[PDB]
Amino acid sequence: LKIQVHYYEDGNVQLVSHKDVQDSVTVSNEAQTAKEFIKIIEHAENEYQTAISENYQTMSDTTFKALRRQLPVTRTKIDWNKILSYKIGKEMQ
Amino acid sequence: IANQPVVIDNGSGVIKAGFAGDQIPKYCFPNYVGRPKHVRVMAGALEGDIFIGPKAEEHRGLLSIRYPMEHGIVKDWNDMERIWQYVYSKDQLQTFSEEHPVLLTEAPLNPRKNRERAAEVFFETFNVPALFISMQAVLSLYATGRTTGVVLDSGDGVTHAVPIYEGFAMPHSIMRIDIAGRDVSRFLRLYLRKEGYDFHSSSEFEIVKAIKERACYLSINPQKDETLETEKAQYYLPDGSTIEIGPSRFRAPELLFRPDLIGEESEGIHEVLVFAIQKSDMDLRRTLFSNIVLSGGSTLFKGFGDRLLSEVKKLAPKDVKIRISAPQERLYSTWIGGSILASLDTFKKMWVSKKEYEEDGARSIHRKTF
Amino acid sequence: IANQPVVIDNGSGVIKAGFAGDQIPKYCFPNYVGRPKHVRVMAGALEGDIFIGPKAEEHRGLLSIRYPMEHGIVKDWNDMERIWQYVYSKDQLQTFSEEHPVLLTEAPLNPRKNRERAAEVFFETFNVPALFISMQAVLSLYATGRTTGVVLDSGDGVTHAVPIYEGFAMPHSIMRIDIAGRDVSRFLRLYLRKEGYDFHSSSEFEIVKAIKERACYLSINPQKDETLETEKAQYYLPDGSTIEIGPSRFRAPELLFRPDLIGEESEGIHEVLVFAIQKSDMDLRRTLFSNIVLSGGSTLFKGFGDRLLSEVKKLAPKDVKIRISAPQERLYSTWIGGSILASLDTFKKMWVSKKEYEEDGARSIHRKTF
Ligand SMILES: Nc1ncnc2c1ncn2[C@@H]1O[C@H](COP(=O)(O)OP(=O)(O)O)[C@@H](O)[C@H]1O
Ligand SMILES: Nc1ncnc2c1ncn2[C@@H]1O[C@H](COP(=O)(O)OP(=O)(O)O)[C@@H](O)[C@H]1O
Repeated sequence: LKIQVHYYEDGNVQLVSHKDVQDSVTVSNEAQTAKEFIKIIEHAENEYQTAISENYQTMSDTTFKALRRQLPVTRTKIDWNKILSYKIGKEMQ
Repeated sequence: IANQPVVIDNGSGVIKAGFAGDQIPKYCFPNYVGRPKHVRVMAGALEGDIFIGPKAEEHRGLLSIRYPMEHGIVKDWNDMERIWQYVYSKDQLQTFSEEHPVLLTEAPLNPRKNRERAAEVFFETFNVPALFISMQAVLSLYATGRTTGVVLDSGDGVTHAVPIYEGFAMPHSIMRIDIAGRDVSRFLRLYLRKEGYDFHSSSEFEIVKAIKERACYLSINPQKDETLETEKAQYYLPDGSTIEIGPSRFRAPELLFRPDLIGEESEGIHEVLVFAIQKSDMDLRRTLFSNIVLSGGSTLFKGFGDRLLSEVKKLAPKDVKIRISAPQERLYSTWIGGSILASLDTFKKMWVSKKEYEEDGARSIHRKTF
Repeated sequence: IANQPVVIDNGSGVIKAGFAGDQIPKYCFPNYVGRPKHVRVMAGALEGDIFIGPKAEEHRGLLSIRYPMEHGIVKDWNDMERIWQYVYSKDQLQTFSEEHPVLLTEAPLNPRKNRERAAEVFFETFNVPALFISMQAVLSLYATGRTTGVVLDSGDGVTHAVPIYEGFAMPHSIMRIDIAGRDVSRFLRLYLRKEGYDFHSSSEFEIVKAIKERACYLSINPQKDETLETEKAQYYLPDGSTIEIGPSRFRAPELLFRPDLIGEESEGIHEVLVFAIQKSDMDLRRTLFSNIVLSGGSTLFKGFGDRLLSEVKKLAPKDVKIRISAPQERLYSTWIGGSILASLDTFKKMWVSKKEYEEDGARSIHRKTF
């Protein structure tokens, strides 16, 4: 299920993915299993696109904050004045 | 000169005071204000009408003692100065404000008018040149050595479950519902009203608090132990008489976890702390589930923390590492933690100097306290 | 069905309801669940006790009022059904579900589960034969008559910028945040918690929300108006209790622009709106610049849209003609459009019949919603 998204304005977005899948349908007849095989492809497409849609949210928070946090651990504010003042926590922490 | 600083722990029920470096605040007495009752005509009595310590404990029912700090709200400012003066006296400090630095304590959500009012005291009436004031929870962290812990104090009318991480209490997660054993003992006086006894005098109520701190505990089973018939243990009256106890010793502290008994829309310390847990990093919660920092004087009951453990079990899910870290010298743990903090040398900056206070006062504090 | 169609203005903070043709919702009372606080003793004490409306506003101090629509999502489902029965009662509807056509409205980015559960109510408990769950932003466009507009709601637990095109928004360029004046006013109370005001009841907090709607605004200059010292204008409670206001009135709504005051993983609803507009074509963005629609109730602050204008000027590029429509029934704009669409008899195809539910449940709604 090869993908090649190429957005580039103000930050390159060269998104590429796929979905290596292998199913095994039974061949009875042409028109009988034709739509069945297409249905398998269809569901893998719908499912993977759905998975990617969910991946937007899960990566949006999980992957993001996992690599670069959104807010700090306290999530409040970073005041470097008080941070440099007294050596704000390297004493015990 | 920055002499030996004085770690002054302003605990809700009991205020503590002593020089840093020490392990015991040699000058302690509870947090009260004692004015007399009668009029001494003949001599042989003390003078001043503000009797603290051995005078107060001596002339308990002779003095109509009162309490300034009301859930962290103190109003006897002038008399507070006299209390400090009583400590400043030959009895306790024997020194001057200018001579020795002062490490005073605080609680969250306090009105800056009162905080800066205290600065007016120690910089105008008293003239402390090196005064720094801060929370007591961090002091308890110095005592435990832990840095990522949820501190909940237990005084007489103050209970703030503050979750701290590496010495950085998340204000969005800080919980301050300062109410404790004050009204619990008052409700126990209501039990005595439902037994025929009044303790309307503070000293009369002091005995109630003495037995409260003495003959009370936490029956982990709330309604199970509540519905069972008590034995009504006859406890000695100070004169020499004796009176029963009943469920009160465990029934009255149920109000701490069940605030609806007094009719208060609260949730019980444990749930409030779980709410503080909810406002943090999920992974840090597991540490904090095991980083149970106990603090305050009211953490002295049988099955206290264990009933609290049952609360956590009703709150926390499975496979959650729970670990109580109870201290022993609870109120002094914060005092010794202040002795640790005041011993720091980088510590000289954020304390408002006398000239610093002369500069702006209010905003100089605002910016130096934040 | 040949009856006047019911319009349901699903307001987060203040929910409303009404019919077709009308311009103001026929029956208005906010979204809340007022549970009791005491036990009946005297014959005359009402029963059911989970009262709404006159009894609620009347006996605020006697009803433990809670809120189901948390984050714009109802949690007290069954109770909200009964609130609709309260509407179905002699007070508001005086009719049945099966009689009048009904029209439900919605916010963007809503979970399907809520819509499904609502349909369960609508066709199982309630049995409306003519009903469909519509949107809210397009209804405000019906009110304005505009086509390519950005709709910004302003409730209590929901905030969404909906870039619409002729009443058909890009269901992707829309942004939605579930927070407004609820916790903002709670944070304002938190400002007062510092200065001693932790008056915890929701009805007690309803007064704080009356101040939110009354004594609050948005100062365009952030630090130039916040860091300075105010005059602290006073407020008087239902009895007339003197309480100063101060800077808090504009300090607290900065949370909507600076989520760091609460630590929310948002980035200022203004920037989120900018991003909602920026998820479309530049010329389409121009059309949206020309049509900026406001909804909800929190759009009633001084310097609200003005500070928003300043933020857009400091963030959006040049030539952005910020044409913000400022109507008055921003709360009812969604209701107005619901009455407009309710007047549109084309809804036959747009609705979901009872048998349509019998054959599809909510799948029919999900196939027809946009
Ligand atoms: N054994 C005890 N049982 C109950 N409460 C106690 C006991 N010992 C001390 N306390 C409470 O703690 C108060 C003093 O603690 P305090 O210094 O006020 O703690 P905090 O700093 O937590 O406010 C006393 O007034 C009392 O109510
Ligand atoms: N005059 C006002 N000033 C400021 N805020 C207001 C005013 N009137 C209402 N609000 C806010 O709008 C909210 C009403 O919610 P509502 O807008 O009905 O939700 P929705 O956005 O879903 O319609 C209230 O909670 C209140 O905080």
